[PDB]
Amino acid sequence: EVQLVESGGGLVQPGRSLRLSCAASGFTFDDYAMHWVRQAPGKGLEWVSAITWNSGHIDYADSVEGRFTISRDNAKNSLYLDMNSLRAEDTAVYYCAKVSYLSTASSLDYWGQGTLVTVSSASTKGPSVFPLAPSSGTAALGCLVKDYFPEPVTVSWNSGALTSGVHTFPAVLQSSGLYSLSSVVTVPSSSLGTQTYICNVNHKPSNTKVDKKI
Amino acid sequence: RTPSDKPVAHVVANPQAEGQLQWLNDRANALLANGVELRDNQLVVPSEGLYLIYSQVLFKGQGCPSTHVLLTHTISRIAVSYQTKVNLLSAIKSPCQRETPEGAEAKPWYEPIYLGGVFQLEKGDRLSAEINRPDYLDFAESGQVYFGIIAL
Amino acid sequence: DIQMTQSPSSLSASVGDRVTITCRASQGIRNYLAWYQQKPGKAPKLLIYAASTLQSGVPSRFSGSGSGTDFTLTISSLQPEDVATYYCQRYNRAPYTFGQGTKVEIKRTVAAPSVFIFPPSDEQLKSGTASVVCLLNNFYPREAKVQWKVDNALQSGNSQESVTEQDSKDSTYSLSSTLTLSKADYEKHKVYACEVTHQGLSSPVTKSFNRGE
Repeated sequence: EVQLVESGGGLVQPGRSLRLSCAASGFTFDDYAMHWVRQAPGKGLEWVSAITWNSGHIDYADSVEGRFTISRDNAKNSLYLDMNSLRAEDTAVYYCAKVSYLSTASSLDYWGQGTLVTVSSASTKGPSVFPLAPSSGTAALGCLVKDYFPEPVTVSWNSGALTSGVHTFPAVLQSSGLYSLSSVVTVPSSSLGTQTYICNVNHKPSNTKVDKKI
Repeated sequence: RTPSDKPVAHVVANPQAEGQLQWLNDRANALLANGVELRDNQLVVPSEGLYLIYSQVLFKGQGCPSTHVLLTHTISRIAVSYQTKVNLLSAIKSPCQRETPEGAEAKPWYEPIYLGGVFQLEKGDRLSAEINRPDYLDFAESGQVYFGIIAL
Repeated sequence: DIQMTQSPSSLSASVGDRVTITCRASQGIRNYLAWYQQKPGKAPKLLIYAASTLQSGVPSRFSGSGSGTDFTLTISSLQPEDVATYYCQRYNRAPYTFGQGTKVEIKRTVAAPSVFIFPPSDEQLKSGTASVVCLLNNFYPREAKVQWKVDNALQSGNSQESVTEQDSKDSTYSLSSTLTLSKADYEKHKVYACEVTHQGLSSPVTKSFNRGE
């Protein structure tokens, strides 16, 4: 069905630049205007730009015009956003949205999952993954994900085979300027000699996967 | 901008001008040259001559309400001798026929209107492109509403 | 120009209670207004467009209304999964600006947290940093007060909370205080406890552990 797969995000030195991508599928891409909408962390939603089906008209925000450039390959069913001269205010999760009916002036009927763009002169750090192992009715265990930059990491459990009782917590920025997470699961005080748990962590910025036992 | 000494104007609507049809000259592929001027929102003729005059307007809405609203678009001549005004070109349009989808669901409707024709005009005649319901205009995209003339 | 202004900014309500969110435009927009639901971290979903038309596949407890400047999103019977932030949007006419947003949260009865403490792992100790982790789990209401003690001496300075969003089935939260000292400071101490006061608790609950069990 309708899918809007974003890519292109990541860390970037201020002043440099980035080309976000959005690959569409499940609908005749050629018949719809598209939108970019960003969302700065903790802040609300903010329209960024739009482009008609045949690329003949383009709108940007009382906030960019000169820096960003929305574009569109219909053969490849893709939407692009080239961002230039980036500052921290551009740091945000960027969504592509398919319009509801043809024109740019139509409701955003389907959104991609986002792609985060972090503007910083820092540098990526893969995370150190540690186990939160249970103590000596119901009991608890989890993965402590430590010392990473930038966001996000994603934690899965047994590669999906465990979704209930799972609590991946918001990331915390430490005095080190690095992040740390933990997800936790509550499991039967019994099914432990019989089962051993794995927390599948992805940090795409640092390009590191770490599966882990607890 | 631009060679050719034939008086011309292709003007375009102000989107950021709610509640009326305002013609902008200072944009895009908009024209206004060789003596033609845009003044009390009217195109002004610099010379006796034959002129092709055109305008297009694009109305829109979502769903249908009170049994009927009719859209119209006209080009008027107001004259330097005939200090009065007359339609050169007109057209009325009826979108959504009462329908009122009171079951549910409100769909996008769009209704464009094109006016074009050749007229003899006198120096200083003022051309006017008007609609009845400016609030039903689509201000969202480029080549959608406009008003032009050219001397032949 | 154009200001999309939704009131209120936040609201708590009871499951089953009917909820009302409003949107005022600084200039008329006919019915070119849509409502978007956004759950924590997820992509936003379209609920209503043209002020009143439910998107297909969207539960019918959701309703909208209004033309011109004042609009209203209504959830006739609030539900645990309806916990989200809702945004109105203008779509006439660019710029396609969104209201500031409205957070929606829930009733439920009080729920005491289940407290679990975790000692640092060895790979951690190997490294030179030690991290003790107190977990409060599935409590309600949101407000709790973790306390870290070492050898029954309060330890203020090296801890950090983080809280989940209101869960979409049980409507509870879960929280995690975290102690971090230099491995060296980890060893000037033997007994590590985290005390926890919540409203669903008659009295503060500690969960200690001796370093080296």
